[PDB]
Amino acid sequence: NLAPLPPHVPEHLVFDFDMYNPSNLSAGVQEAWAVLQESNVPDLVWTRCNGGHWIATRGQLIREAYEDYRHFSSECPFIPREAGEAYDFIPTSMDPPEQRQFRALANQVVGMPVVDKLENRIQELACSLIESLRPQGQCNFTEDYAEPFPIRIFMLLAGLPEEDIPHLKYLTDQMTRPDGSMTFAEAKEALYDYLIPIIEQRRQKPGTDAISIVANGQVNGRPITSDEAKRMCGLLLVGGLDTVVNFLSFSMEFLAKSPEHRQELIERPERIPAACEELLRRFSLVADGRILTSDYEFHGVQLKKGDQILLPQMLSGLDERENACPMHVDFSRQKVSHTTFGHGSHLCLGQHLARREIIVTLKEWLTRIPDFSIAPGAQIQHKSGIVSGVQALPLVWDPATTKAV
Ligand code: HEM
Ligand SMILES: CC1(C)[C@@H]2CC[C@@]1(C)C(=O)C2
Repeated sequence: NLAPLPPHVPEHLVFDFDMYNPSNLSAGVQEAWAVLQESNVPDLVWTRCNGGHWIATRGQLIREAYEDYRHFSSECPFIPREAGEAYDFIPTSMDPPEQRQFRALANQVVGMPVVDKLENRIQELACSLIESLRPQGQCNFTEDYAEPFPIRIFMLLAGLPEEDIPHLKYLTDQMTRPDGSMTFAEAKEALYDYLIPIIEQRRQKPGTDAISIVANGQVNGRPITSDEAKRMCGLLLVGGLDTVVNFLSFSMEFLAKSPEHRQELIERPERIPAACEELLRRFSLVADGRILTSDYEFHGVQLKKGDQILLPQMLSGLDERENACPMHVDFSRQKVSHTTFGHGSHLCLGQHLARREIIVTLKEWLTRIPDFSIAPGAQIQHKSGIVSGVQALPLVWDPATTKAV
């Protein structure tokens, strides 16, 4: 289903890429998206899929667009347009200077100091989850660790019941990797139906949880409104439940296939941080965009007001002009360049939390289960969207080779 080409779009700039169902998905999602960086593809193209929109395919252009909020606004960040229009999360759907005030508040609940205080809890949970799996000799990583570990940590930070995870997770996934079950607007309504009552209670009887902190926060000297708190908490929910969860699976899938990389981290622990950055570059998984506020000529191409442009954060680090042999994983890269956590005024605030969860997982897993692989006959399948992921990851290992700690 390709939409008719708009009058201002030159035919030689057309490349019908479907971000929700790319062609080479079987080869891996990152590989599927990297086709946009082949020599036969211009730096800026137009796809007729998903209603029609532009796509910047180079790190230089992606960074430029993200820095220039004057021309590329966050008002409508999701594709298709219907999704971008229904999108109203704070502070991502706002442009500076308005954005700044809310960003400062959000930083209060997921910023560095919060991570520092939750460190011991993150470590305890990781160790507890791994030790319980260790003797089994097998697991479905996605549902046995990748989901429980980060989500439980977030539910703890937000003060929400673990029983609500299945419900919340489903709604979250519909927003980033649309199933077709429901429209973005409906998924958002449902999520808000859940939050409204909670925020109400937290306003009257505040707690120390992130939601209580957001609901009673102050912005621009005055107090935050119920609506503003609802829209910010909606964002925190999606970020906590559908980001680290998917990234861990990509990384573990790779480590399961590369004994040499596992050994490297086991023998030279001082390399884990560097390795984390490289994995964040190679397995980048986010791709959202902006909307043109007015007619604008960008790198020789004429963009029209209202035109939507996808600026794949995942492509910057895969761009060969930024990283030599981009598909190769090299923990000793002199320079790891990427925009996995974003670029510009909307740089990810939860990246400190994410890095902590990734590093702890790598260290604690390889300590107890240094040897593992993908189950024979299992076919790992990736899924594409605003946030890409792994359908399932069956792992196997010999318990006799594990180490209780
Ligand atoms: C590996 C995991 C993660 C990745 C790759 C990631 C990626 C991103 C990206 C690319 C953006 C910018 C979006 C844009 O410019 O339109 C962003 C923003 C944001 N992320 Fe993360 N994120 C991750 C984890 C988290 C976590 C754990 C949270 C916490 C709930 C979170 C909260 C946020 C917030 C608050 C923003 C909005 C900042 C603003 O608009 O000023 N993220 N993230
Ligand atoms: C693109 C993102 C990864 C970022 C945090 C959650 C997310 C889905 C948004 O809507 C903003």
